[PDB]
Amino acid sequence: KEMVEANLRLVISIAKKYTNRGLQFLDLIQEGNIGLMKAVDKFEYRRGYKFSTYATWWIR
DNA sequence: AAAAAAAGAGTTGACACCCGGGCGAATCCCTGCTATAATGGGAGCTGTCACGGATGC
Repeated sequence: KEMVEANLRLVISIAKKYTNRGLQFLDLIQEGNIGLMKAVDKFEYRRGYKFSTYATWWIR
């Protein structure tokens, strides 16, 4: 929960690009939060040492 | 003065067929997985009053 709350503002930058496509802003933010919470479960010390590099794919 | 049959019924086999139910095969929907660094948002009035009511000290 702490890790998903620390990177909560990262999804707002990705959700801003997708707009006026049939979904409101809050719904897109909630979907991005779902994706981020689903991506935080699997994160090891792989080639990508930044959590954002692995979370952006799941959020998108 | 008499007396039997084309229809009218009644069937009996003989196809023609027409969707139904399976056997296939070919092909749709779902779901998840991608590893360099991405880190707070874009309209909208604002050129009608007037009434009738709801908060505040």
